Amino acid sequence: NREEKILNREIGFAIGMPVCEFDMVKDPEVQDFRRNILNVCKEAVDLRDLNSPHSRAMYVYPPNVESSPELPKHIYNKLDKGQIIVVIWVIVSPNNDKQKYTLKINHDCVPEQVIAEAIRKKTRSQGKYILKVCGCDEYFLEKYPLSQYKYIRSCIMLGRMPNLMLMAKESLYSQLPMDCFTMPSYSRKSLWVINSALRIKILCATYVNIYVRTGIYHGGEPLCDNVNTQRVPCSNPRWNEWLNYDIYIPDLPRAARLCLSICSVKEEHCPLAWGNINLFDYTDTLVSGKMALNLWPVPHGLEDLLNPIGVTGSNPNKETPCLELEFDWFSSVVKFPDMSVIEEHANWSLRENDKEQLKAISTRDPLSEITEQEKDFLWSHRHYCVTIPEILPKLLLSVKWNSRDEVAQMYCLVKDWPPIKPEQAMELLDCNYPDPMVRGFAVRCLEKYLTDDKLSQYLIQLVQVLKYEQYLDNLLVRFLLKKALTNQRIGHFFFWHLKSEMHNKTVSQRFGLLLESYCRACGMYLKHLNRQVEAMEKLINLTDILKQEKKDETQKVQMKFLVEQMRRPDFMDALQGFLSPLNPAHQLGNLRLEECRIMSSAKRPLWLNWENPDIMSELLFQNNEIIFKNGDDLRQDMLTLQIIRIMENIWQNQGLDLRMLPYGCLSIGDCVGLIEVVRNSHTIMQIQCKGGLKGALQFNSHTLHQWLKDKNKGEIYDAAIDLFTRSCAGYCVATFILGIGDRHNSNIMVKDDGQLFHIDFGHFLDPFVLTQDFLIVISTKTREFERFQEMCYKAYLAIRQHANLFINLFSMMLGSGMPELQSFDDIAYIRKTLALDKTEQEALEYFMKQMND
Ligand SMILES: */C=C\C(=O)N1CCC(COCC(=O)N2CCN(c3nc(-c4cnc(N)nc4C(F)F)nc(N4CCOC[C@@H]4C)n3)CC2)CC1
Repeated sequence: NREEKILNREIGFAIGMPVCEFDMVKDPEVQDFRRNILNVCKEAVDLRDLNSPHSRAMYVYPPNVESSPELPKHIYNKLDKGQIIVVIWVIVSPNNDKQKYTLKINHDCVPEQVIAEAIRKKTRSQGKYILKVCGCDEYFLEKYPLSQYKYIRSCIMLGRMPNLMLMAKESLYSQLPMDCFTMPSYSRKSLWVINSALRIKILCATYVNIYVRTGIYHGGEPLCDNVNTQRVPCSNPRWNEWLNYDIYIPDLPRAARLCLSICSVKEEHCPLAWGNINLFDYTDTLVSGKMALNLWPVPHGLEDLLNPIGVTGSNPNKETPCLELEFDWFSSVVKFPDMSVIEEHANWSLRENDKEQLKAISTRDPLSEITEQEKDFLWSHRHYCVTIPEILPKLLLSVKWNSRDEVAQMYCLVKDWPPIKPEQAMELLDCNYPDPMVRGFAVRCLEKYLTDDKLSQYLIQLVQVLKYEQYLDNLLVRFLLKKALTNQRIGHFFFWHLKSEMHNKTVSQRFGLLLESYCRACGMYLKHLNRQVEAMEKLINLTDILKQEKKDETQKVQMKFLVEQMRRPDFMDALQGFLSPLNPAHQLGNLRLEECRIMSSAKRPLWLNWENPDIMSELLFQNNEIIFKNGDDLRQDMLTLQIIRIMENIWQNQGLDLRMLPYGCLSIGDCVGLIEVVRNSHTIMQIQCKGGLKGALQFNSHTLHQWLKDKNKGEIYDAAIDLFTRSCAGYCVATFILGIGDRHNSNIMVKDDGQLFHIDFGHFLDPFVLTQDFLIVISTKTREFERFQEMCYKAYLAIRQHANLFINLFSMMLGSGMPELQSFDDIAYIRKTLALDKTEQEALEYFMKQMND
């Protein structure tokens, strides 16, 4: 059992905690999860080794492609009569002489056709090759049309010219390890005949330093009124009381939970410690007998005396308030009925104006409240609503989940409900819908209609909604794990989104078990991941030192210390030669210390610089730069940049070229993160200072246009201006809709070619002062500003048509501890700025008026 021991050491390093901690967990659900998830592991491995080397090579090097092969009109127009010019590179002699061959080929050609044409053009002086992107580990291994590869479409939009390298397939396959996933060593009754009322005994409490407030909930809604116990003095926290609720035992839905908290009185009621318990365990058994639940500290800004959206389970730290409980015990062990009994009990238990009304209801947004009249209206028309599937969320919200009969009937309706878009299926995965059948339906919709591109695009939200799962073992987690173990690009960010939260002890168990399974089945990539981990490790340590020991020293003294520590051999091995967690296709070779530096003030961010060891680094970027910041929460930045990329995608696929810049930003831990470095970019303040009339002068705004004209002389000029306008327009709309924090001359940046973008998104959801610089680069009363206002109006409209998607994305992110996103009241800001309750012309006038100010 030696290979097993080495693998366990490596998984422990990668996860942070040792694997033997899991073994000591005497929880049946934990060991059952650990064993049962290996089925998904094995499915994924078998799919990897399914087709000899190619299957593995595409697991490790998946195609980075757009979901649709179709080209937007403006993207196709940029082609030369529908064709693209491409440079294919070949390394010939052992001296690595690079020889280039330029081709003009149809944009929809397959990599095989490109290789054929390249060899034809080369010999004018079989299928044993593959195409690599020059300068990074990205391959074109699949028979997609060239233009559908994200890199190629990017080259077509940016006017750059694609530079690919031809590579013998055997050279790549020889670099693929013979992955051996080894099986771990830890693998080898009534049915609500109880026609009664649910009652629970609160026994006593320990580690208390008042009354107990309890309730029965289904997600966020309460199935009956809350029940306060007898106010007892905190000296003797002993109640031994029986609480009876207005709920019949068989009326409890599958996902019924008990939410309790301990409260104090001054008059002034204050929560002290909260807790939540699954009324049914993972085996469908209705809990009975005694139960000790260790409670959790209250989160900041808690409205009520109960935390029902909080995670379920006993606090791992057992030296906390421990509440003792007793659940009724009946004839035998009680279990939730089988779907067959459900169908039996369901089978046992219309005007055109009304149809148009149902359609209009379905059209509304998620946050739009539905009236009780509308709820009963949707319910009385629950069979017609199967013709308009998207209305399913709202319909679900109209169910009385405290009634066995209605729950069974909705179950039947779901067993045959038509599939809906993934965008709309995700909404059914947030905290509003805990019912396992609805969640299964949403996961099935994702599994059938979600390409890996879109899966990557929404991976952060999917990982988040994981936390809303009632049990370790569920369909959503199995789906994500299988996609992660069959596509390494997805598995990279899967692993990192999970690890970045391992510090959160409310999700440590779930995410730790998940990471254990993943790392066990992920293959050789584990080693690579481990390297990344260690690197971050070192960085954190270093930065920690800088923020305490050498906290109050001068820039040059801190710089001397950083160059000293950075030069320690244990440190240099750790931070040289590994993959960029921001993008694993990017190798990071040796550190260029002469180029690393501490970034102005802040939490003392590190600006690091690596050589790019790619054989042809020069044709992409010879130096990669990243900002490691050990100070502030980056989750707000991640969500903002994801939304910006989604908005740019909408505008492109709709026909308005507003080039945004959603640069990379990855949260890797508790307030530790990485940020991409956009080359050839400067803040507006840097522009005004470099252009400062001189030493002892003001810094007027009129100089930005001069700086751009100096950096873009000749025919370039107009181009640059255009770029600047469009990007600017885009970001304006973006920042107005999301309500981003205070902008200023150092929050905004421009590149040497005119592109403008924003950075550091502190707070969102709680008016863009177009400088004279912006308006004069665009030129007040000019055709340029007319086109500018038209762009902005069109972009506002375009983003208003997808309001549901952004509202759902935020709703799903609510689960995260993100401060700027604690309640639906913060999200409502988007419903406000996009004028959802108003009409289209009304919202257009609203935006025009907001933009006049
Ligand atoms: C005229 C003399 C004078 O007074 N000077 C002081 C002002 C100049 C420097 O002013 C600020 C500045 O240039 N930089 C600080 C900001 N920085 C930056 N930050 C970030 C970023 C994003 N998010 C978060 N959470 N933190 C941070 C970071 F500040 F730590 N990102 C970037 N990136 C974004 C991607 O593209 C590149 C860019 C570097 N940059 C830039 C430097 C000097 C003269």
